Amino acid sequence: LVHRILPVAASYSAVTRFIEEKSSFEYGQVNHALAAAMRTLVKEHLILVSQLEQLHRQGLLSLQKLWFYIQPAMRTMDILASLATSVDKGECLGGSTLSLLHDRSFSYTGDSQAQELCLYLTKAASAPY
Amino acid sequence: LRRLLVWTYDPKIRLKTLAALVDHCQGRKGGELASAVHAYTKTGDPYMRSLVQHILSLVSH
Amino acid sequence: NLNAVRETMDVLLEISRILNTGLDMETLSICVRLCEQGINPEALSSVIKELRKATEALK
Amino acid sequence: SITQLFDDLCEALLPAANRKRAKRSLKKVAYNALFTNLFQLPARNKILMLSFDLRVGGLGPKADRLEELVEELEAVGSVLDLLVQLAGSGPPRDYFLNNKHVGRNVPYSGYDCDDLSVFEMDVQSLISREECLCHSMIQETLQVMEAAPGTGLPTVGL
Repeated sequence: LVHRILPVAASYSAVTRFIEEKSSFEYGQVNHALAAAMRTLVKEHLILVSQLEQLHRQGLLSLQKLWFYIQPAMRTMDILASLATSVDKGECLGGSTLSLLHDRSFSYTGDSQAQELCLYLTKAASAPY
Repeated sequence: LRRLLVWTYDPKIRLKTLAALVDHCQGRKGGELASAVHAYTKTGDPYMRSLVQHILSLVSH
Repeated sequence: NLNAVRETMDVLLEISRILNTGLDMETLSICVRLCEQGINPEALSSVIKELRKATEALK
Repeated sequence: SITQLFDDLCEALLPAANRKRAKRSLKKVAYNALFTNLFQLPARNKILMLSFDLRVGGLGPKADRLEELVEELEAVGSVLDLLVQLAGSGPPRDYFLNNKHVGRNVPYSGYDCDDLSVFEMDVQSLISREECLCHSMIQETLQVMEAAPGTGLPTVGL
């Protein structure tokens, strides 16, 4: 059961390493706004973790409630941990990123959970362009 | 009550279509995954014509 | 006259601020151009408030 | 046209962040309220009537400035006629009053203790405002730190 819950931390590891490094001027002016709308989502991640801890203090958390809670956090954070390790691997500067995010916003058009999320990411990455 | 017999009774009946759907579509792809989902919608029961009518409502789009 | 109607536009701003009207600079320019046609302003006072209500209806 | 300026009124008062169907409905709202009044004293006198309530509530130089500007704007008549109808529904040291240390031949009145006490209230309103900000910054975030998880985020809807 722990290895069902571990994919959340594994899909958190390959998110902050983009935000906390891959945003600077050398990387172009496009890794900026990608780390400027991926940061709000990681803020949301830490919000959720704190709200869980408050219930844990009152004796109101076990593995099963955690297991129910993290299905929103591995159907959404996994989308990010998939996009981030393909934009980062291979030089995606300018239009090549925006083609990869017109390829991975066409990868979800039949799910409808992840499609809005990819549109949100590229609607922030399209702004400097 | 009755050591979770009655409490999981109602899910077992619904699982007896979801397992049928995964067994049935095994080895089918493409536009036959609009045929196989439409075929299971017609049963004669509303309990499984409001469940595969939702799976079908997703495959329509 | 083009000298005078920039200065009167600037003095017109202060009495719209201290009378506590909803207007800022942009809406003041829209309203001064709208009154220039010849519309009665007591009528404009209602459409501006109805826009500001139905704007909040969305959010 | 004049009915086109009413679209620009809808453009300023609603910014963009849908956003192509709301503006036509607001354009309808702009048209539908204009003609109900049309089916069914000077201008500066009302300015004096509104300067009076200012002076009733204290705050002298503001009334002295409001009367100063209409006096030189008469030394555009229809646009101040809109401002008196839009009044009160929008968004809103000195050492020569109770400091007699500066000036040239300062007025002799003995001393002060009855406006110097309302010279601390001039700061007390600021001290009471800048604590209400920190009451409204701790509240908006304790509304996030304490809740059942994910009822302020739509992430449970994903």
